[PDB]
Amino acid sequence: GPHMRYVEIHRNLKGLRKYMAEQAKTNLKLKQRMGDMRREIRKSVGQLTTGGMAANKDKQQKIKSILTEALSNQVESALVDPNNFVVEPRKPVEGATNNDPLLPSIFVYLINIFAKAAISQFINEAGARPETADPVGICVAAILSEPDFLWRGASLIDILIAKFRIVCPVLFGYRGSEKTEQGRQRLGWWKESGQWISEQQHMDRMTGLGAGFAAISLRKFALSKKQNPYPPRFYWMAMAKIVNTPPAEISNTQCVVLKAMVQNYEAKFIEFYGSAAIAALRTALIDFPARAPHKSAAVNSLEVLAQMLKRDTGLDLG
Amino acid sequence: DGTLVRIWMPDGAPAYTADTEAEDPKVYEDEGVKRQWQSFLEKGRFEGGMPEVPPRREWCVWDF
Ligand SMILES: O=P(O)(O)O[C@H]1[C@H](OP(=O)(O)O)[C@@H](OP(=O)(O)O)[C@H](OP(=O)(O)O)[C@@H](OP(=O)(O)O)[C@H]1OP(=O)(O)O
Ligand SMILES: O=P(O)(O)O[C@H]1[C@H](OP(=O)(O)O)[C@@H](OP(=O)(O)O)[C@H](OP(=O)(O)O)[C@@H](OP(=O)(O)O)[C@H]1OP(=O)(O)O
Ligand SMILES: O=P(O)(O)O[C@H]1[C@H](OP(=O)(O)O)[C@@H](OP(=O)(O)O)[C@H](OP(=O)(O)O)[C@@H](OP(=O)(O)O)[C@H]1OP(=O)(O)O
Ligand SMILES: [Zn+2]
Repeated sequence: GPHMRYVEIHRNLKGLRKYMAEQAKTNLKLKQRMGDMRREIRKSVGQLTTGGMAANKDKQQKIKSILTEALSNQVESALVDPNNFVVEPRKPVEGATNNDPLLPSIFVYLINIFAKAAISQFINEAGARPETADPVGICVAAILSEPDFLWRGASLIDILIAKFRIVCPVLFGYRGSEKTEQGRQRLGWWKESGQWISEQQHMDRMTGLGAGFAAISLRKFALSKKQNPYPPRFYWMAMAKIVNTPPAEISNTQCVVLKAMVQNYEAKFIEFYGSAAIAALRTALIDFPARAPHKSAAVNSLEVLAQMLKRDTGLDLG
Repeated sequence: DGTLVRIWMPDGAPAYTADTEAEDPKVYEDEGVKRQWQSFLEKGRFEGGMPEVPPRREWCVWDF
């Protein structure tokens, strides 16, 4: 199902990147531009976390210019079937801007670079300062929803989600023990040079990815002529999978991701779901911590968050 | 917060959008989905847990 396909997408993207390097050995125009385009996307994404609305809009325009150049394919890179990088195969749609059955590999490649850079900003910056996820998320949603970058009526955001599934599996319903090797692998516990990262580094990754997932799944397109490429139903579904876990299978990983999905995103959650969001917050921050057998600092942080919501924003989840 | 707090500022609920509803609305006529949401419509909160399918917008209110 979706799991299998996202794994296949993730490995198709690996081979695409290898094949871009192979092309550059025989394509001089590709060789002369490909590296600079990659570096300019990564640099621009890296400047979002430390910038204001106007500066961030400029970085977004820069990325859109590079992707526009890639789509025109003046470097004459090989073409590829984009169905290798979306969950469900797409057939032509009437009125769509781009119904071509093939896209330039340089274009797909740089979407992948863009998605990889966004993921890295969540991990490296939102892990310490979760507030920095929001501008990265805005940029992701703005770029992927650009009418010129839609393929057969919908965005290519499956390239980003395929990677999210790798690095934060709990957002997609996966569970495991932090005390077993198989469990750490199911939870996305990362490795650095073959050895498990520290628990503290693992929880920082989960914090940044929790906040980054919310940043891309809780965006407002009502006042925009663009379509939402990853709408809030996916936020609702992800939170539900976490908060319905049987008590024996609950891990601090889930609780850390959950706090990061929620904190600072309550107002947006309520805007989309109103009173249903209140009931879901009650489940996430009152019922879920109460029925967790191992009362950890991670479990307790969810309860403290409920207290703060009541003391600060005046929201009564009880 | 000591006194009454008003959360929703706009005048009335947001305009209808399918983006918050289930990807395929054919699931709302399933007995399973109806049962998950039955408790919410009645009591206004989740008892058996959070429904895995997001609500229809008609089931939500924004007057608080
Ligand atoms: O996530 P993994 O399955 O462990 O694979 C990683 C990952 O690539 P993916 O984007 O395909 O996941 C790294 O990317 P980041 O997470 O850092 O974005 C990439 O490193 P680069 O940053 O250099 O692209 C690295 O590739 P490499 O081994 O060439 O450094 C590659 O490892 P694999 O060789 O196992 O695919
Ligand atoms: O050559 P790789 O094994 O693929 O490693 C690269 C390389 O890192 P190191 O040379 O320091 O090991 C990149 O550095 P540059 O050559 O671009 O300067 C670094 O990029 P940043 O230093 O800009 O972060 C990138 O990491 P990232 O995933 O952030 O792009 C990292 O890739 P991996 O360690 O993930 O393989
Ligand atoms: O596509 P939208 O979601 O409606 O985004 C609009 C749109 O952006 P583009 O410049 O990319 O097209 C506006 O431009 P027009 O499409 O109407 O030409 C732009 O305003 P400008 O007219 O100044 O380009 C505005 O940006 P801003 O709110 O800063 O005026 C921006 O909104 P978002 O950046 O919030 O999506
Ligand atoms: Zn890397």
